[PDB]
Amino acid sequence: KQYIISEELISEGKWVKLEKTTYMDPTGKTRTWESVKRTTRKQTADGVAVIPVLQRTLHYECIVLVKQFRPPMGGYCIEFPAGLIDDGETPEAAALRELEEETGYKGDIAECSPAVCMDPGLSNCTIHIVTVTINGDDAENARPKPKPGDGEFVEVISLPKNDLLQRLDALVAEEHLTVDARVYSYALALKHAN
Amino acid sequence: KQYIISEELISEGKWVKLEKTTYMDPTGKTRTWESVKRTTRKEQTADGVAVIPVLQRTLHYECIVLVKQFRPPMGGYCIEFPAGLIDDGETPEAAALRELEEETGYKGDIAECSPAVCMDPGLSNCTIHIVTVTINGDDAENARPKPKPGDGEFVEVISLPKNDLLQRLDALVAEEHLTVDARVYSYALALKHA
Ligand SMILES: Cc1nc(C(=O)N2CCCC2)c(C)s1
Ligand SMILES: Cc1nc(C(=O)N2CCCC2)c(C)s1
Ligand SMILES: [Cl-]
Ligand SMILES: [Mg+2]
Ligand SMILES: [Mg+2]
Ligand SMILES: [Mg+2]
Ligand SMILES: [Mg+2]
Repeated sequence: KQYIISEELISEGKWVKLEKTTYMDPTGKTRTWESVKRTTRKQTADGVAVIPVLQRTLHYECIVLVKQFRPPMGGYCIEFPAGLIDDGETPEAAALRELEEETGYKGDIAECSPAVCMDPGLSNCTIHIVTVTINGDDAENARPKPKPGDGEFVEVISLPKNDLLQRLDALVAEEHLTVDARVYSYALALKHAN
Repeated sequence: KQYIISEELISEGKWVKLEKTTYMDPTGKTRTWESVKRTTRKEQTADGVAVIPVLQRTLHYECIVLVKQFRPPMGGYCIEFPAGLIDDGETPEAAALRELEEETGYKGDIAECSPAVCMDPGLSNCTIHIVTVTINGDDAENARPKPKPGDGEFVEVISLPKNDLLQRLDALVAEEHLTVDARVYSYALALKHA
């Protein structure tokens, strides 16, 4: 019933643009929305986010997260490792590449979501969520070598999966950070399960 | 180590603005970013809420109540947690219970409320509280629940069993063009992984 009539460019930056979207509401009344898009997309999705499950025998299973200064937020954020998909890169390949660059871990693909939306009332941005396991007992993951590209400055934080939500809440209390909504949602469901 | 140096307005709409952000990198080098922000944030601890609504009924499996709506930024239908912006002076909890009733008809009971969490922190400063609400589906109030959508809100309610959430989302995505929200997907994935 609903659909886009037209899109007017408001402002285009290098990396982001702002549009005025004209759409038909279900009643046949025309309405407008203000919408954000990235200028970088081709591709399945703008990006990937990796859920990295670090598995070491005789240890609690951990979820590997990253902490970074985020200029839009004006502060530090705790997130899944993540980046944009290169032109002609598959989402699986982007996940393994970003996971290594940001954490130094080398992982295996467990599963890969369809394109999911980041903030659909605001932007068209989408990602694929990629669950990856990291055999933490392999030699290649003994001393994880992170390969940060230009301007990336990433701290790695591994938290136990079985208490993820209490651990995150504790970092927020102590360290003045913003947890990512996807990280939080995952953590919540771990507790809400069963 | 890192901090904001300046925020230069590039373009302001009615609802969203684009900024040129200048920040200090941890090597002591000045860099720039492009940042999205809403124009509607006041003294709220976040822009918005999203509601995790757990529908509970005797002799039923627990459902997660979701909503499907057309999203002009995406140009299509999206399946999401019930959500909306927090009104000036309104608490995140009150906003959650109000949005849940408006969008689904249900009258919930607060269970938990997250700290403010970031929606897409490499892009925007937008934040929400994730509010877990239980719905007593045996209460007569929640028997024949009628949405009270505000002007231009057009919302369908989709209740799915918690114990099969990911597969049930996959089956909806198999049957039409629709995008699942990344927070919904993260939550469904954790329900599987636990
Ligand atoms: C980025 C956008 N957000 C909204 C929105 O959700 N609004 C609901 C209350 C005021 C505006 C647009 C109408 S455009
Ligand atoms: C909204 C923005 N996103 C990025 C980003 O993550 N980029 C990674 C490759 C292209 C730029 C900015 C540098 S500004
Ligand atoms: Cl797993
Ligand atoms: Mg990244
Ligand atoms: Mg990276
Ligand atoms: Mg809403
Ligand atoms: Mg609403």
